[PDB]
Amino acid sequence: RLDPPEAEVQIDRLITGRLQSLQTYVTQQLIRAAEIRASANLAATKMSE
Amino acid sequence: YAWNRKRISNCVADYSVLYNSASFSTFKCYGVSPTKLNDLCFTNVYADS
Repeated sequence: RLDPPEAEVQIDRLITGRLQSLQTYVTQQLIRAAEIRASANLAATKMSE
Repeated sequence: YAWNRKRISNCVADYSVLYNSASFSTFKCYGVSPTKLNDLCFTNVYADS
């Protein structure tokens, strides 16, 4: 609907929003993975002992 | 206080003037780019004079 010089503003807005969403998702996944890893280590110890 | 408004629908409007006013190196429109105006579909159009 718009032309190169005008579209760029909306393009930038959407880019910022979606980048923030991805960053939040990745951080949450990292924390959850750390928790699950701790649980897995405990389970391995339980098996061995 | 009695500006006349006409309903335009089921139509092809006077796109010709601005469509042919394309070789001009300058364009004067802010709501939407003039060039794209002839590659879209509108539910309804209002004209006021």
